[PDB]
Amino acid sequence: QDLRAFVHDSPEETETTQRLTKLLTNSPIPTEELVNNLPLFLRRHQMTDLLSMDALYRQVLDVPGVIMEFGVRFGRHLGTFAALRGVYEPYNPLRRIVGFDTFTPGGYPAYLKEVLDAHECSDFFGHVTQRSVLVEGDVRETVPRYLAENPQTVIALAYFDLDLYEPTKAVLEAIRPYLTKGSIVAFDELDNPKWPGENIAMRKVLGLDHAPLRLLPGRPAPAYLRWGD
Amino acid sequence: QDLRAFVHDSPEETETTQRLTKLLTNSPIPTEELVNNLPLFLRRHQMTDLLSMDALYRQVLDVPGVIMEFGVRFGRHLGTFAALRGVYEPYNPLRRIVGFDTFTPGGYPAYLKEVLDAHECSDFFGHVTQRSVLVEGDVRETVPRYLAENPQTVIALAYFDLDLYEPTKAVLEAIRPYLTKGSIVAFDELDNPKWPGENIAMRKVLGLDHAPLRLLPGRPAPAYLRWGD
Amino acid sequence: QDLRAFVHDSPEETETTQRLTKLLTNSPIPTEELVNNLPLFLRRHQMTDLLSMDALYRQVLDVPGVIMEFGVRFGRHLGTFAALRGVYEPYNPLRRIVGFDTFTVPGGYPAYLKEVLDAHECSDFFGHVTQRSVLVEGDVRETVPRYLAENPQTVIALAYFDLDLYEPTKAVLEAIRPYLTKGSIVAFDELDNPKWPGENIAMRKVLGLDHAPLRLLPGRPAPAYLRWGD
Amino acid sequence: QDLRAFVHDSPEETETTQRLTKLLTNSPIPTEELVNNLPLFLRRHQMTDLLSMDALYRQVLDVPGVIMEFGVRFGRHLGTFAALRGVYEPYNPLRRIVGFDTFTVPGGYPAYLKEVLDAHECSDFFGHVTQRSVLVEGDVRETVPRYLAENPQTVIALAYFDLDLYEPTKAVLEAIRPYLTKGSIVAFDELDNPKWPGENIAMRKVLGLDHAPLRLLPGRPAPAYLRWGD
Amino acid sequence: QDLRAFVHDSPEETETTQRLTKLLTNSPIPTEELVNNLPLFLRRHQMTDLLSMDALYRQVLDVPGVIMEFGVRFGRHLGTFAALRGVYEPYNPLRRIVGFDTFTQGRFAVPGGYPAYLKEVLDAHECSDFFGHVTQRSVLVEGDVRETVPRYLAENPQTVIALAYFDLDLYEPTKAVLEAIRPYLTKGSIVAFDELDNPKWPGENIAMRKVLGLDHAPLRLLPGRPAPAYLRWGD
Amino acid sequence: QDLRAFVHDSPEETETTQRLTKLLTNSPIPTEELVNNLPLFLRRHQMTDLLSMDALYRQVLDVPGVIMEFGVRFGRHLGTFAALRGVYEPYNPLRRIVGFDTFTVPGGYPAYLKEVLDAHECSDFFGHVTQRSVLVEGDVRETVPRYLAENPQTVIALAYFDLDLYEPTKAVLEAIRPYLTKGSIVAFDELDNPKWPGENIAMRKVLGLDHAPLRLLPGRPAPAYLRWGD
Amino acid sequence: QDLRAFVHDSPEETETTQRLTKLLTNSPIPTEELVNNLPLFLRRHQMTDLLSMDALYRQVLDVPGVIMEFGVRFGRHLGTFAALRGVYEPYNPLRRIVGFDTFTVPGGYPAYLKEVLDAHECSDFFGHVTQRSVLVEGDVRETVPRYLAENPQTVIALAYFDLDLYEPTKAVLEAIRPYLTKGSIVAFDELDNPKWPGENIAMRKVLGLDHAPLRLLPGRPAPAYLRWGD
Repeated sequence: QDLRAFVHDSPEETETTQRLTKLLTNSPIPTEELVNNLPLFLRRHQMTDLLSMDALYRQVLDVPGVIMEFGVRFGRHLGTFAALRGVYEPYNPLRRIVGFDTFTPGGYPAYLKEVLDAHECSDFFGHVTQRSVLVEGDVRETVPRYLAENPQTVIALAYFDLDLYEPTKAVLEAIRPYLTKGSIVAFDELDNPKWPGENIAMRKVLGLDHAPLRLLPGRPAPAYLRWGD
Repeated sequence: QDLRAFVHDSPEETETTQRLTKLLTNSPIPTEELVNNLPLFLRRHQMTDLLSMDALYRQVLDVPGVIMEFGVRFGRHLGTFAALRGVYEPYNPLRRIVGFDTFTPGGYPAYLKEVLDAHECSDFFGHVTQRSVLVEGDVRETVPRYLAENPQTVIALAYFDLDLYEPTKAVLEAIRPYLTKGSIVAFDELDNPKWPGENIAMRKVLGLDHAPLRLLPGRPAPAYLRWGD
Repeated sequence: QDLRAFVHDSPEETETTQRLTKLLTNSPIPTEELVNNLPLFLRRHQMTDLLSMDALYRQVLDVPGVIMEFGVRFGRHLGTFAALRGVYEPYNPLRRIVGFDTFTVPGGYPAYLKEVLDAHECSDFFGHVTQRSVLVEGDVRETVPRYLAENPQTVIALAYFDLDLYEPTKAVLEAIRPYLTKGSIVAFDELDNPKWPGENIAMRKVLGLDHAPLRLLPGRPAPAYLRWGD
Repeated sequence: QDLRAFVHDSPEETETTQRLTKLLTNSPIPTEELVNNLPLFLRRHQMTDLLSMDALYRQVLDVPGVIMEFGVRFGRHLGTFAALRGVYEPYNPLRRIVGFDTFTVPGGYPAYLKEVLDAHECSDFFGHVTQRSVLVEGDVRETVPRYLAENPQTVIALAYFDLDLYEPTKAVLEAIRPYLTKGSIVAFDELDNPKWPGENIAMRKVLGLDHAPLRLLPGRPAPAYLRWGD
Repeated sequence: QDLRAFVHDSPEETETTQRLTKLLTNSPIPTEELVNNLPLFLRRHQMTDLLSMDALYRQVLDVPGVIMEFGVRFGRHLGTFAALRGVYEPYNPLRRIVGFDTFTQGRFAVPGGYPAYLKEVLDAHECSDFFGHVTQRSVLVEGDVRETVPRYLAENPQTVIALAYFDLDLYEPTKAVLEAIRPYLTKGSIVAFDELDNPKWPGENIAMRKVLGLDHAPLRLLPGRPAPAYLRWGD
Repeated sequence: QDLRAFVHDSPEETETTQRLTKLLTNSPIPTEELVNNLPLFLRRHQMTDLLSMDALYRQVLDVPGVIMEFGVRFGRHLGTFAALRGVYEPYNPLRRIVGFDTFTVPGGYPAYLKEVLDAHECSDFFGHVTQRSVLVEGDVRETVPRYLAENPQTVIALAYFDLDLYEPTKAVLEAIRPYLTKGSIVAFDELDNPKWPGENIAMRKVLGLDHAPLRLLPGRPAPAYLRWGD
Repeated sequence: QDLRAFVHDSPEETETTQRLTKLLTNSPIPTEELVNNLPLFLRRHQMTDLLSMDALYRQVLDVPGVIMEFGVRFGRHLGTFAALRGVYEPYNPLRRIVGFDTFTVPGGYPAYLKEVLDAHECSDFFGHVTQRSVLVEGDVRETVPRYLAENPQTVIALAYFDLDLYEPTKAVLEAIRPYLTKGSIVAFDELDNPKWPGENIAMRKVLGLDHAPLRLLPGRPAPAYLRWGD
């Protein structure tokens, strides 16, 4: 197997990343102004991800329910969604953001919860708790349990970043009764040769023509569908 | 004069900013992954600014010419534009980004140029130089000089953050022959009680009904117009 | 359980509400002019409810039939619908407004609410036609089927659910279904609210959440509403 | 039963109607010019009905077939359709207008109504083609199936139901179905009216209220109409 | 059989083709500049084919997956797709281009056969792609599609097919490939045919009617052009 | 001056160009089939120019008149226009293509280019009409006014500027203006290019950059084009 | 001068025309059915002209006034307009068709052409109103101003120019201008044709080519037409 046939960073993309890291860590900007200048260090590749999450969020502003991410890494998308919920939905305390991951750095979920709490403390409904929830464990156990604990659930946006067949299949099967027509289901690596399990699960549970799978033009991921279309 | 009648941060907005600063500077994320997770620390207020710059940029993707910012602070908008030019215009080496400021930390323009060079080194046209330019000095001298040196100039997007009457007036007068119908002219504080000089200049040079001034809904700034409309 | 995870008023929202109450009841406006100035006392949160009911009504102006609310509280929505019917439908005497509740509020509250609705109706263009507002007291599991049996002409243009609980919500969904047309609106006051999961459980039991497209009016957590047949 | 809960004329609507009757029948307008000034005497309520029939007709200008009215009263809609066919379709001799009624009106009323329709048709571009207006006298349960058997070329573009009762509405809905296309309009004069529930009972029996989207013309309680196949 | 009832070149079309060939190979343009002036030699008929492929590509820019061509001739469409992928998708390394064919100077046989030359062509486009460091973004598969297409899909379970272009002529291969690709299409994928309604090659139509039916989805032309005939899956 | 601030080819773009040149000229494709496979050798950068010329042409299909190019290099755009005219306009013998250049390329290059254009034209539906392609050799400051004086029927649908310099660009803009209609396209190959500022200086002198809306095809630095009168 | 640079028929177009002439004049179709089968003999080129006139007429169906043709040849367009007026406007007796020509055609040709137009009009819905088709014989420089003086009610909805020459085109453009409204169509048969530059010279003299947007119907070299006021 030729590893070069998998997506990987060019030398220039690596150079850009390393330079921006160094300029962030050794910045003459006053430390208390760094979080007012983060776009200085946000290169094309990561800007694109932010714009894509914005695009998905904007498609469910007229859909009830919660946002769920299955596979969260360090929380990039969860921070994005917390900020965007401020931009678009000051008066919606029911738009819960739920992140599922095994999380295996230690004690990282506690840090990430501190980050999400910091966004939430200036929300208009910051007095309502449990608007951001991190669920630690294997999704084959935690997603059914979360849903059993939350029979009020409607899912407006479901973001899949699980990579593997068995967990992707189990979660697709579990979330289906909580979707409405217009709910968005999005995949981080549906058609990526490195991680074929997501496609295999999609074909097993639903079929690739169950609904129209779409790209945001110019961007290889995410692939996303509108339920019922 | 009651200073509370000017826009200022709420205690919660300050708390969010301070918390996110601390979580950025004391982060368990591996240092070389911070620039892959900047949305964790990008609160609503600053996300909104990014989305607004994206919106303005998207309105000039079918307009020739350069992007100019008059008054640049630490360069937040210049970094944003450098990344967005990657997202939208890999094959446009003529979309120069020009920032004008007195810049008065010392040697800061050199740092900011290092930042912009770091984005540019993975651009498709990264071999073409002078696609990002910082012009140091008073805009009443530097903007006419830049234009005299660049008679090829068309201005697609002009962003005003000068605050004061005399420099805003001088730059509006200087850039006018380089605009086309469809060029965007945007103001950071047109209708803000703290900085009335921008409005006074706009009314002197053009008139507030010269073209339709618009907001992005929900956002008090920028105010922007499409030339010729 | 943490009660802070349920929606509740901020201290600032409570303060606004208490202040506006005091200014309404201690007003230098002449008594006979208060009802010409009620927006002085209509705060954001309640203004939003009004605009939402107007948006739902405007979606059924080309749909025949009646408006039903299942769970009416003090009658806020029924008064809204009575005024909007005047705004949009002076010539439609068949747009009946039917409110169902146990009314368990002061005793004799239904008679007061009926007097309020009659006061709107006496200046309607069709104010001489009776029974254009109906309050039905009792358990919706009996009263909604009984109302429909008594009214076989029924078509339902707008059905608004504020019943909270599984059994009543399930029984009413099942009963109203033969009286909906494609384009009828079915709306829910607390479909996705952790405090009252029975509404969702009943919707998933009877129809399923993807039976039709559930929507929000952007920026507002409720109502959630669907257009039948879409 | 409270008869004021059925739609009925206000005193003012009665006054307008009686005054306009007097002014029509005692007019200083020369006799031969009265039929050039009928809008003087066409009040809101009746103008609304005319505008509604025009709206329904305009929706079937690109649909083949005939117009049928089941229950015709004195013929108001048939005259309306005869004139509108002149406005919109001078070159379409296949747009037959067929009215079905028992005519149980003065005696010999159908012959009068036929004289009226012939008077419109004698200035039609295709006035030399006969049987473009047909009055079919009898119980629709017998006459509509017989008409369709005699006319196997039939396509129905617009079907207007004003039969009031369950058994005839059901029988005619069942008989006309094979002659509709997608886009044909089916319209009801009293689908949701408390006075005449049989029309609704029949619609629910034969098709279901959500078989197709039932619509109003906004602001008007009737007709309720659907586009076949939507 | 009257062979004039099959589509063939007019004398004037032949004349144009022969003249432009002469002017291409005997040109005062410096040889190193010819690839900057190819439109001088690209006549209407061939320009039309290029515009048609651009129209099909533009319809799948918001559809995930790969581009496949079944029956590739000298590779005209594969080169077009490689250039167009540059135009529209610099940042999409997952848009693989896969050409299937049996592949069965001027006088010396090419070592490795025509596929070795055509791979050289596609490599030449890819070395200036923004994602030119990711390999296997263009793939040629030699052999009988009845075997090679199922094998390729078995080997590539991540596949989604955004654009499937059929130029196989015959019933049995067209039927087999239609059957194999179906689980990999989404609603909005484009399936296109080079000779669906062509008297010379009825097997393509026979296979379409057998597997799907001509009214499975709406078959369309680009107006004014007899081919391709194409459908949007699920419409 | 830093020559790196002017647009120039990356090493990878040079490599692609050289490789495709070698594969074109050492091809196992039969000689008489090369012109059926030129897209094998048409790289991104040149494909983009073709799609841009097609987009401009498609915007003048409902505009009368001719196509003019001022500065033609080896004739790339003229060949493109000749093929596109076949694609879109088999029945329009009045869509003349006029190329103006000094032709200072090998000597006798205009005769070769004319032979190329004639080869396209001999299979056009109107190939029997002559002078549908015209090459005008000389200084545009004399030749464009002379062409227009000789051709008072002229309407200009598309004017494409690739003259680089101030004086020729200014003279041609001034000359063509009476032959444009609202909707004519005026396009520039290097309006905002630091290497050739005279084009911009001339546009600002004659018309001004806001005389009409200058546009890009998104993602492409050139051409910049305006629709006259907008 | 190279006469092959003017538009002219190909050998194949001549062959089609001559063959269809023979088949029209030696047809086994019964004589009285020939005028029911004329499309058998209506080739592409002439069909295109008919479709163009239909397109221009359809653009003025919501514009008051008359149709004028300046230069009428044997009357092809006048017959086309007479038929299209039947298709689209049975109830508009004010849509006069006026043809201006010197008729310098066989002798007495205008009387023949009038018989043809009367033959269309005798089956028009308003066939009893005379002077709905008018042929005005003479030099347009005299006849058009005289016609307008005799007809101060004139509004011009569509003006079709086929005069070829500068002086008559200029004079008629100047005379008709006060009778156009915004939306009136002005159309030219040879505005950009090298054979007849005088039409363009006149347009540039009186109005300028950018006075309004000149358009083609795509794929057709003529007519070129503008919507007044755009």
